[PDB]
Amino acid sequence: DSFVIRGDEVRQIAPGQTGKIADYNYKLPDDFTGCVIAWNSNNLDSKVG
Amino acid sequence: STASALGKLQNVVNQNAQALNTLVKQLSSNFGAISSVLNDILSRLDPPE
Repeated sequence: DSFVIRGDEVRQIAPGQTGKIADYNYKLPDDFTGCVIAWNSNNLDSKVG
Repeated sequence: STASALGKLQNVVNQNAQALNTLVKQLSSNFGAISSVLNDILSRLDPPE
């Protein structure tokens, strides 16, 4: 699964987490198995305007 | 007139009653948790802990 999120809120991507996206946008199961990989895309996903 | 002659049967009854009493008493201990009542535990804090 892939998406784009603010840099600060990457903490919310973990099982048993509470927050804005963790409750209203994307939820992980408590016994989730797997991996999460996040990397900055300011130079490509951000515009001067 | 004289009592305390039927010591054995009274002893058996007392032992049974005491065992049951302490068994039902042991339900009011924390055991290192923060509350002895389960409903408050459920309704007070977040499921993972």
